[PDB]
Amino acid sequence: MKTRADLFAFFDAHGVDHKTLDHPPVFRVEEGLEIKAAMPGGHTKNLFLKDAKGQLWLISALGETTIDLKKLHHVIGSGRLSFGPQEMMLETLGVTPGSVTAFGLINDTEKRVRFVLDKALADSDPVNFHPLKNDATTAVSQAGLRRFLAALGVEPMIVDFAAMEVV
Repeated sequence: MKTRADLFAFFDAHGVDHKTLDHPPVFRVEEGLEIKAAMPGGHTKNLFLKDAKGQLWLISALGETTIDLKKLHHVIGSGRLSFGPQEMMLETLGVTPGSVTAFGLINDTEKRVRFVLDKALADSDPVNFHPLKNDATTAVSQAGLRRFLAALGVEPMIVDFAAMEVV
């Protein structure tokens, strides 16, 4: 529901530094080399999940982190995890499949989505996410990411995915 301009206006009001590279959507490793070279820091995958108890989850991780979904419920204290329905992704994050992003939390006005943050991503600086669509990548400092989450009242559950521990 919120546009990219709404997101950047929210960033500016809350001190979230942002630098955006517009680019064609990336599917091949060949074109990925170019975005990673142009945008230092952590690059991400973002999974919209729904658990067997009905809770919606968003996991943001480094692209190279393996999320063992089938065993993650024992770590985060959820029901067994599945991918969340596309309609709820739109309703709660304002994005479509392929454009999932932690920045979609700006759309979760009723706080339906619990946020899980990869510890290796929490330690990265800067970090990179889609600005609500996969035809751009936006870099924010780690401090900016924390300002963004704090402004939304989102406290991340920080997960070491190698040790499968909340840290």
